[PDB]
Amino acid sequence: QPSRKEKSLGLLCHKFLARYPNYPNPAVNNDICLDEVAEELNVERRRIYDIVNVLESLHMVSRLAKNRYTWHGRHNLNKTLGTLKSIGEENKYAEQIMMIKKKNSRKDKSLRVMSQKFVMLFLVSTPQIVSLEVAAKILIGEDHVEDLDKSKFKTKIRRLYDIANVLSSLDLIKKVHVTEERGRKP
DNA sequence: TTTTCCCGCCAAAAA
DNA sequence: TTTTTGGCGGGAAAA
Repeated sequence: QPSRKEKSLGLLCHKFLARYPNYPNPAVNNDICLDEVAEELNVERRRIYDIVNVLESLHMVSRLAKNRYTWHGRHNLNKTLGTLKSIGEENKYAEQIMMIKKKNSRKDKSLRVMSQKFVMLFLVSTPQIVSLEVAAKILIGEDHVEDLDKSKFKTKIRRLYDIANVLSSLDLIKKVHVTEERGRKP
């Protein structure tokens, strides 16, 4: 009971990846998030919401209808990271680390897009990370006189933590100290 | 002590 | 309206 890991996002995420094969074929494929809430004794739907939203940021899954997702799988993965490299503003990111090191729709908004730009920034000759990339999220997110500092940035650290441990479950990431980098599949 | 991050209020898109 | 989808921060367990 006392342990906080029993309700950690990476447990139910590991079970979520256990629910479906990484390499399926077009069969009777469907997802019902409330049926996931009922098939086990947990949890509140918001957890499956953020897990599903981060899952579709890499095109691993797709929306079909209300309470109706399709699992798809590992096919696009490499094509998704490569298309993200076509979208990549990598020079702005590496230059942003040079700054921090010393001295469509307006409200899309932040979840899937931040996971996408995270997966984009993961590729570089010298993988560097990660709260500096949170500062990149503040600069891309604001780029205005306010600032509006102190607040906001910590919550981006929180959702970035959720993106971190959710990407720690049978996927392309490591567990190295803090500020981690891995992309197993090129 | 700081870092890690869960729970869930509460409000925007759908129904 | 009620419902489904998720931002958003607090507040505490864990390192």
